[PDB]
Amino acid sequence: MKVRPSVKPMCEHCKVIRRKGRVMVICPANPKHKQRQG
Amino acid sequence: KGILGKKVGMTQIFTESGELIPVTVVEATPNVVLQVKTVETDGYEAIQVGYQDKREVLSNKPAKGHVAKANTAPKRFIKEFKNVELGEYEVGKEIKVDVFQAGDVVDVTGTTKGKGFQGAIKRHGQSRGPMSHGSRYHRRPGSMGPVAPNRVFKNKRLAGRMGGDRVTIQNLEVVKVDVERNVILIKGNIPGAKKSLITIKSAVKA
Amino acid sequence: WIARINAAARMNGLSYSKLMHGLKLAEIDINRKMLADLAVNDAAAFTALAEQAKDALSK
Amino acid sequence: MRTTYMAKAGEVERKWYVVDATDVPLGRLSAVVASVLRGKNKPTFTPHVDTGDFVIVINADKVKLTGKKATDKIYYRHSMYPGGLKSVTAGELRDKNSRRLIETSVKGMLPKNTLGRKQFTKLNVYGGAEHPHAAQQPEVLDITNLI
Amino acid sequence: SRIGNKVVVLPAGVEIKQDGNNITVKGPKGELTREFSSDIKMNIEGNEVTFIRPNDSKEMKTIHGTTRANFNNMVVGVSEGFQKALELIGVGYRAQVQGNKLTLNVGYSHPVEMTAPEGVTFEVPANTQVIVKGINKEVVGELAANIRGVRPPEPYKGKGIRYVGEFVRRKEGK
RNA sequence: CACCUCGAUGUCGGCUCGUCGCAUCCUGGGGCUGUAGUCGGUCCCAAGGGUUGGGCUGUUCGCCCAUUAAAGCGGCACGCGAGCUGGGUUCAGAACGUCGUGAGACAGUUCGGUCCCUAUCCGUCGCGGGCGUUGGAAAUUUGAGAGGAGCUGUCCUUAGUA
RNA sequence: UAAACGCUGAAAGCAUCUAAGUGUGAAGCCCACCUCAAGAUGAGAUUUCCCAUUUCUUUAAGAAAGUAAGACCCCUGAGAG
Ligand SMILES: [K+]
Ligand SMILES: [K+]
Ligand SMILES: [K+]
Ligand SMILES: [K+]
Ligand SMILES: [K+]
Ligand SMILES: [K+]
Ligand SMILES: [K+]
Ligand SMILES: [K+]
Ligand SMILES: [K+]
Ligand SMILES: [K+]
Ligand SMILES: [Mg+2]
Ligand SMILES: [Mg+2]
Ligand SMILES: [Mg+2]
Ligand SMILES: [Mg+2]
Ligand SMILES: [Mg+2]
Ligand SMILES: [Mg+2]
Ligand SMILES: [Mg+2]
Ligand SMILES: [Mg+2]
Ligand SMILES: [Mg+2]
Ligand SMILES: [Mg+2]
Ligand SMILES: [Mg+2]
Ligand SMILES: [Mg+2]
Ligand SMILES: [Zn+2]
Repeated sequence: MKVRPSVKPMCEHCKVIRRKGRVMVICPANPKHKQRQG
Repeated sequence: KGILGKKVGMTQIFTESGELIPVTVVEATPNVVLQVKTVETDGYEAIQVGYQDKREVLSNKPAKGHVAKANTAPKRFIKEFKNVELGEYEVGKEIKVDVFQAGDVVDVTGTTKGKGFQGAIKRHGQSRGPMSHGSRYHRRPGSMGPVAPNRVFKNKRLAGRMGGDRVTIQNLEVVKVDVERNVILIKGNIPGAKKSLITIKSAVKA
Repeated sequence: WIARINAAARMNGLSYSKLMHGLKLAEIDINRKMLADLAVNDAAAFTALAEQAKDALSK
Repeated sequence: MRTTYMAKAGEVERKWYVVDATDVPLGRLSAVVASVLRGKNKPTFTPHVDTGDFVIVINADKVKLTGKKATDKIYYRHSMYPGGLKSVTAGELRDKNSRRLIETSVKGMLPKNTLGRKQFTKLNVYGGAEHPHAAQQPEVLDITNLI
Repeated sequence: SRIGNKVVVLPAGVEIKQDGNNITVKGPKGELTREFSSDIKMNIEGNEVTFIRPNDSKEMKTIHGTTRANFNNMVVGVSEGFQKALELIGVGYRAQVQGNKLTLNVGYSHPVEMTAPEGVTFEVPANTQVIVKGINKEVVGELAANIRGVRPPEPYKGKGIRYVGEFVRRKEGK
């Protein structure tokens, strides 16, 4: 999990979502792309 | 399980295998259940237990009336035991040391010996100041706090009356039980001066 | 006086502000001291005043 | 002329009301309750004399907390010992000790003086719909339009 | 393209009992009951059921879809139930069931014993293949997830408990 | 910068006593890994507790020795001198280098050099008396609330197994 | 409960830990353990004891004077100070 202010998709598989009011990026392909805004 | 007794003193016992262990001798003349408290009448469950029969001239009409239900002489000590099975106790019932068996694990409650007015060094185990090198600070309680609050924070520990506190020692071992002499030998040492009241209960942690 | 008048007006189905606006519309000049006195002592008189105030508001 | 009426202690009759808190926002219930306890609803209101009526709040457990107040509104209290701060959420207070929830809300709204504390004593809060004060013959006080 | 609008049929002999809330579904597999929201309207035919929302608001769209999905899950569970298939992989990993107790040996110093609720059952066709079978999809998934979490798969060698067929990325550890 | 203090707000370091913040040193939970395992790296949650004994120097700092799970970083008048010390820095003596024609001085060193106060109030730690608690008494009690405690190593086994 | 991981699930036919619904999850928070604690003026509860006296004022929750149950003064002391 990368916790950073700027969360953006890193590859075509990355999907941007919001959980509990927080922006998050989830990638089924590369777990390195998992990001949370914080 | 629980009982009330008096701290007779300390000695030592040789266990099987010849190990030598210090024991506290606590006498408990059979206690008597003086009153049974219930949710219906008092809102909580407990049994009131009296111990150490008292001379009549030392008792009061209200106290004599209170113990009349149990049909016994006035008792010097009275205490409530909780976490017991009320169904097994009834007013006038006796409790003897045999309630415990050797090797039982118990909690022992007493009132610690009083030391009177004591300084911070003894009372709270604080460090002295240097005794030489020009020091004029030997047995004093340290700084009272920082400047900013313009006050002293609560719990800044200082000199005062030491001892006389209710202390419970946990997980003591019932080394032996002598029903004939109404004695319980408990491994270790327990709070309180000789002839003071002692409360034995089945260890809650167990 | 304003607080007491407000309580009385609420009991008569009105707020203090609406009562005073209605009284001004109806040309009533009775001041707050007299109004508070009526509310505490002459409830019927205060109710009559409130009725005229409400009628003026309706008109 | 100096004729303004001033109420006296004990001459004013204090009635008893029952207020149902079911699905009423905590603050709005408290505001109306505080006015009643102070006596702002009666023309005989006298600031330096207690003249308000008694309040019995029922169904305190069902008081309403809008928004996320159930978990985000925090009640703090300091024991006055260093680092002696304690907190409890409004939702937890409602579940476990709703009387405390309503009482704290109404204490905040009554005056902070001898008269205010005396008036606070006239409040009685009960989670649930039944109260032990039938002997006082309290009467229902609808607040649907008052909130 | 809308789950909430999409109709739900009633196969075999599944039956539905209505109420202000707490819609119940009964059939060969068992019974279920869910407290559906009071905003979505449910129309019932002899074999077809439809759900309607008051408007096209964000909230009504969301709840409409979810309620239809939940109701459909109740129907399908009562009809055929649900099953999660787990394939535990390891040199000496195995499982065995005594009634509603599933005991797992997955390399830990102690065996892991799990208990099913009444609405779910454990098959254990083989000592390495487990199947959680139940009527409630949520419970079925929850139990299967718990079993998998007992020892979730690892990438380097693939050991661990997996959902049968789930992709497990593997790192070429040296 | 010069807004309080020059009809005085005592200055470094140490000692005694701590308390708080978390931007976490250890311990706890977790994600990613260029994570095989043992170790780790990075980031996220976490302030409950713990977080050393010396050599040198007035020292803080720092280096070194030897340990530890760890040897955290900061604030509180760089916390704490009506609580202590007074080694350093600012008095009067003396001397060296240096500057000055000089008295003297530091762009520097060196040896020696007075640390007062009976606690009124609040605050803090203990202990009493009065009255209240709605008849007067003797005991036993519930717990609103509050404080305390909260750390951790190594070895054996599981297993020389994964 | 935190971070984190979910299950079911639409908005958004898919996907999705979240919106509704449901769960795991820390030496941390609330309990659990120890102690203080009804001046908790919101002054709580239980058991036991005493008994409705006398005199005068006044309808007074009046006043004073003997007492009961009980407590204390005083005296011998310590396990207390
Ligand atoms: K100055
Ligand atoms: K890590
Ligand atoms: K900490
Ligand atoms: K040194
Ligand atoms: K030195
Ligand atoms: K500090
Ligand atoms: K000094
Ligand atoms: K000072
Ligand atoms: K003062
Ligand atoms: K009391
Ligand atoms: Mg970037
Ligand atoms: Mg020392
Ligand atoms: Mg202040
Ligand atoms: Mg200027
Ligand atoms: Mg001055
Ligand atoms: Mg942090
Ligand atoms: Mg030496
Ligand atoms: Mg300082
Ligand atoms: Mg000072
Ligand atoms: Mg010269
Ligand atoms: Mg210089
Ligand atoms: Mg000398
Ligand atoms: Zn990606």
